[PDB]
Amino acid sequence: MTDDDLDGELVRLQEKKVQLENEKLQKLSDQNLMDLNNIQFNKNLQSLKL
Amino acid sequence: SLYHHDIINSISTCEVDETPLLVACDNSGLIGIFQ
Amino acid sequence: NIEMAQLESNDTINHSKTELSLMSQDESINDDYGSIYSRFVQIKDRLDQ
Amino acid sequence: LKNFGKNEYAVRMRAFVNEEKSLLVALTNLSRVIIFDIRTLERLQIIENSPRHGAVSSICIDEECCVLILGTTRGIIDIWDIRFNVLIRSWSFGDHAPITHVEVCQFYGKNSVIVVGGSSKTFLTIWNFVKGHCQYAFINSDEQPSMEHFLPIEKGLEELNFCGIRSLNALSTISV
Amino acid sequence: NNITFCVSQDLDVPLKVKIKSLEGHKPLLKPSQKILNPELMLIGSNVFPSSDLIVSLQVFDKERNRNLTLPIYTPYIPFRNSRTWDYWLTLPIRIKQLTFSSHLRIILWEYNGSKQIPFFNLETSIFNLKDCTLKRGFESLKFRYDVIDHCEVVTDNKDQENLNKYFQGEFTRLPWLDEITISKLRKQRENRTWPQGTFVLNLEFPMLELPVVFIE
Repeated sequence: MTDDDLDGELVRLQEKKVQLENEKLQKLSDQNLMDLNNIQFNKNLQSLKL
Repeated sequence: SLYHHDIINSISTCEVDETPLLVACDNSGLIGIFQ
Repeated sequence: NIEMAQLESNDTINHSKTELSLMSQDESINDDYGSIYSRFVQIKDRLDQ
Repeated sequence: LKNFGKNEYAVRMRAFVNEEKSLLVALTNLSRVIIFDIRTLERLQIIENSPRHGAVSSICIDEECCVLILGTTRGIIDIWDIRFNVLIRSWSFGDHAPITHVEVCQFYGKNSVIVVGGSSKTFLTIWNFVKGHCQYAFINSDEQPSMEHFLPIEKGLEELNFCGIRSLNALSTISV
Repeated sequence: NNITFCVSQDLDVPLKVKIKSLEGHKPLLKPSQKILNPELMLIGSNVFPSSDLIVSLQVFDKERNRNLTLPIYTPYIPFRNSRTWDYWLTLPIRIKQLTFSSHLRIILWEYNGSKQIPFFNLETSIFNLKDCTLKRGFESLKFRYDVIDHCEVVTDNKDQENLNKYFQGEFTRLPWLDEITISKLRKQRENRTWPQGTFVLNLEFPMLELPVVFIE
């Protein structure tokens, strides 16, 4: 009977671990956007240099 | 170095049906053509 | 338990790597220099104009 | 394009008309591939590049137009088959920097693709898709590059941290 | 193989079905045997037999609740290997003979214990509402004790794999990358679900051509 609660806690742990994935995606989106913006800023800076 | 132009943001190749040529648009909002 | 510790370690690794790799603070220098260069350009170019 | 609901701006757009049928394809603000049917002005399908690749570094269409060729801001090259609606392959090479542009050359055929990006010194890297190697690499330099460095990068993973270049020689335009 | 639309009397011979995969419930030994548990003193009390899942196929007629087709059953390998067969089987009723009104049915008979072997039940439709028999194509199903059926999502993806068999416009490099799509269909094994009182099975019956059906 003691195994059951452990199983349930394992499931809750699975969901809690399943949230961090979407969290991580939402995170990395900002990194990608930062990369693109960095590229644009680089090009713009080159143009300013011209 | 007489020619003065900014970086080229866009370029396109074309044919005039007589002689071929290229067009270009820079980052300064200027366009030019070379045949 | 090793999986829970691996979860905490995963969140820790993700946050630490994300904070260390790009803090976005490095772009502020190039932004300031770019702004100053923009002022110098907007001044000198119009003046020469 | 504001009807997506997330209010995304169109990044790059490439349209094509086959004697069979005509359509268009575009990249979202989140760099998501969306092919809208030119006939019905409606969305046929929606493809999304993995977030591990950063953003979309370019846009190109296959000769049969059943496949999409897209670069990555992470400095990776990704060709995907729209037929089975999946990602065919993911490639990388050189200094592993951002890819300027990607396109399918004429004389090189559909079996080879031309991609500007990757290694710094290399101006344009042309690699044959099936061959998995770069046939012709045009580079600006006074010396020949390294063979081990020019070799195709595969085993590498998403763990790579993005390293670009802020130099004025980076951004450019090309038409072939 | 070629796809084409061919009506009942126009179509010639009898149907056949290849059957392959399933979905492990994980509630018992992987063969769905005995309902394993630490409480097994009760399993001795309940006299729970270890059942090795096998299958049987016969068609419910027309939804007129008559009986037409033949029950048929195959041999036994591990159902703890999840019994992946892709094994073909058939019966003696042609497509010309086949009434557009007709329905498939299946009963999974395991092998359990003394005078004991299990029984599970399912049913489905033969042809399309578009008259194409299962679109002469691959599919996947789900069934409970009663009043349950099949859907298409990942089975819709598998149905697109059947659209590869259904001859959408295709090329030779696309075929090599369809070997790479053998690698992709290999990657499709990642599927996961944990329902109960119901189960899933992967069953492909892709033919060459799209049937059609009518009266004689």
